[PDB]
Amino acid sequence: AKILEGPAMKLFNKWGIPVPNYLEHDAEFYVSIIGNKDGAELLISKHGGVDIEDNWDSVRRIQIELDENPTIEQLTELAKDAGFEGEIAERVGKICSRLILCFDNEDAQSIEINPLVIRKSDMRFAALDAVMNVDYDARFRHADWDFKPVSEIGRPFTEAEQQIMEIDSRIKGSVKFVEVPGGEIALLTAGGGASVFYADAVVARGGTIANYAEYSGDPADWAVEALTETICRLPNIKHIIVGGAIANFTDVKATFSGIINGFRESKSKGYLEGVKIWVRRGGPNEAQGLAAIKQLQEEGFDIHVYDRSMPMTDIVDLAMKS
Amino acid sequence: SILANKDTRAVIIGGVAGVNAAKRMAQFDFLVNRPLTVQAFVYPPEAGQQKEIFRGGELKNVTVYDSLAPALEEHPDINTALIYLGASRAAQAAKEALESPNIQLVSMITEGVPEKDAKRLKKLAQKLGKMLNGPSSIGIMSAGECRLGVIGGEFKNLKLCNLYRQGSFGVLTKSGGLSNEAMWLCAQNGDGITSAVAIGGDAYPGTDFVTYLEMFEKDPATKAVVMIGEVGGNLEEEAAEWLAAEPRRIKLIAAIGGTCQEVLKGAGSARSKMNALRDAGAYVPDTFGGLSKEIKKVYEELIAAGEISTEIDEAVLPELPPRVQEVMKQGEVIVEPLIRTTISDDRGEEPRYAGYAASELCSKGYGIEDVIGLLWNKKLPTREESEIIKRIVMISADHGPAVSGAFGSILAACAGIDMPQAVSAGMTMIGPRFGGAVTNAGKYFKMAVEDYPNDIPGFLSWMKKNVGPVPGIGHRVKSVKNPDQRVKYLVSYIKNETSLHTPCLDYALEVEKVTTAKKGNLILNVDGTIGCILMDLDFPVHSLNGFFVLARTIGMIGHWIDQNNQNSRLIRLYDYLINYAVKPEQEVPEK
Repeated sequence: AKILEGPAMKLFNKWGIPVPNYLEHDAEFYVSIIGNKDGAELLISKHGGVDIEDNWDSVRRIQIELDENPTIEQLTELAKDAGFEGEIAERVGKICSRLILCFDNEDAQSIEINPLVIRKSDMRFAALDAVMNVDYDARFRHADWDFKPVSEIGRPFTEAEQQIMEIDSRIKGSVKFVEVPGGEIALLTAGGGASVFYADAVVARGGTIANYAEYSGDPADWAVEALTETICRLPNIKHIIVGGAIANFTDVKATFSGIINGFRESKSKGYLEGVKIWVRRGGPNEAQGLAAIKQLQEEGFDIHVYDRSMPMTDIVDLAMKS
Repeated sequence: SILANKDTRAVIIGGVAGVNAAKRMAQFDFLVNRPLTVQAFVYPPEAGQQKEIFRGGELKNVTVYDSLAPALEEHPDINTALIYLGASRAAQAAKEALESPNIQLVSMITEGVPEKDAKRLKKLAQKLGKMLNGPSSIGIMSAGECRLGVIGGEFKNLKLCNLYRQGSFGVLTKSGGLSNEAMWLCAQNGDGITSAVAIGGDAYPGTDFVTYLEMFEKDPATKAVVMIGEVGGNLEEEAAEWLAAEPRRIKLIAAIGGTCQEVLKGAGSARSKMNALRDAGAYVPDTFGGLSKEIKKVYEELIAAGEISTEIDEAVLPELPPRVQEVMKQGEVIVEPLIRTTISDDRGEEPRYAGYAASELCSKGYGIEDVIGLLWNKKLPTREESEIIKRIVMISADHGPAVSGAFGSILAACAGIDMPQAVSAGMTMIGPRFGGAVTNAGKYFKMAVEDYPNDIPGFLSWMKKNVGPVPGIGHRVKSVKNPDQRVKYLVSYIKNETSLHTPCLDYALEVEKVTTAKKGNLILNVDGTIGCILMDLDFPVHSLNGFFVLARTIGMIGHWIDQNNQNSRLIRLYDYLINYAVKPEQEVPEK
């Protein structure tokens, strides 16, 4: 979960990592700590800034084993392997110990400082650019986290996007939505795993996805109703993929009741006109769920519902043909 | 099979989610005809309670423990723990389970477990040489042997995926929903699964793909593994490394989600994983749709190489027993009702009293007296019967606080008891001596009219010898010198405002002339009056005391309200009012 430069420096400040007031410097360094299965890896380089892009063999890295944090001594001898010498090596080693304390104690996934600048005259260090990724699931044990996470690697979270994330943290289930600029095929798929395979299916045959959307962990009807509406609103809509694998515990009779109402409310607003809905689903109460979604052809929609016998992502082929 | 087998015995650490998993495991336990996998629950909020879990049609009571230590003390049998607690408690519960010498496998379903916590639990499991599955794992499913979790869905799905017997395919997924799809694909295009493991979708799963592939390689039943991965991290590249390293017995079929290389270097990209696996010798389809074709390829290949036998599913499978109501609707079972009611039906939008809708009676101008007739006689009363019921109820509503019923309510009102309970204590006083002689007055005066028409001394002699005092005759304060205007009013109303012929009342009024000649207080009282009037109206004999019980409840509630409004203190009867005619005091003899 990426966090903005503002909150990142508040956390740096808390752990004594030198930050500019929010300056004229002599040199730029590269410092980063990226978490791994065994703890985290600390990356140091004397060639920071724009200059790191080419000087990758100049980087010295030590693996910090989980809860086995190195001594100020070990870090300062790593600093010396990076090309540092004397006080530069000393204060840099100290910064790293404060960076490890921040990483370990702030449930961080990664911290990247480029440039970490030095004003040699008074040995004033400053973290100029701070790229922090924390594990926001751990928010429950960080009362000082007066911030929300931003988009990992993507544009800022839109109007309908923010609304899906808001209603997500109200129920015990899960509802996710990402807007893809343009695209014909609007996915309304169950489970993260199946959603990704449906998107891959569209891209693979040449198609263009209107969005990314998932609903899992037996979400209450309205949450699925709210996700359905959002997906129907989408530009250039002509195909809706109401997919999913065979659910283990999600009541398909219950979720489909939400989807049916999210479809009725959208077509009444003048959205689902000439839009072919493709349903393929399995799981608890699939018989009732699939029968009730079939019924939307009696009054309204151009719906084509299938059971488990229809391979999962093969509704994408049928949609993209006719 | 690889982790769960017929020797797996579980403890479920969690609440309602844990109980739903246990119910699903019991359905599998029934299908494969094995004893219950869940041995105990650990949930401090419900500690000491027992959970009703059906193994088919048989109810099993599973005990809830405060902590793991007493659970394992009572069930040393347990070797597996399933964590169904929320993120804030799951990692601690998983630590406790891993540190228990009995527990060999810990699986977590929990979502939102901090990466720092999952990393710590993985290292602990490694030190102790134990298996940790998850977090965010739906379960482990071993066909024909064991189900840990909700993995496999509804009972109909267990049958469709042939989960009642071992196949030849292993299943490894990150995604929960996709382990159920892969199980179906193995049943549909192969001979089914051996074991299906959902490793979890978290950044740091407890056990990676290679750890499981090594186990599958050692399982003689597993001939191929269907691995369903996704973009992110490197669990799939290590699997390709494992496969390339040595000539392996098991075939690997792999599908990697995340070929969305259009939306915002990529070391863990879907295409790189597919290439790494494809190069290592794995069966990698271009889309998820091609996965069914790869399974059919491997299956047809293993039968050809004589590793699989084409032995058709000639097994008689158990079916889940339906609920008693379902079987009843179909008339396939006889259920003798516990009770029969003939007076009201609540099953519609509103109650029907003797066939009439309650609100329809209100709208058409009927009253309380009309509802009394419907519920007690199953007939809408006449305007005349109605007018008599109304007066009986109003006249008998209250007779001050000195009477047993009212006094009982006052006593309980002052003892700080709630109204329904206070009034019930007062109503218990209604009987042969106070207000409850209505029925017997009716019976005996009807019998007098029939057996002693012109013989009141005969009736009275018979009553003295056979029942004792005449029900409906006598009063503690009312007498010939102090008349009861309540009875004079009712009698005067029946005689002067109706043209009714009341033989019981007429007889009762004649015996009153004879009894009051013996003792002035032997007057016909309200019980006798109401009893006689109602017998003459031909109301069912059983209903007769109903009029006093209902009328006097108005008074008894009145007294309760009054005592409460006054904030009366507890009553303790004054000493000077008690005659302590007790035994002389004596020392207790030694035993």
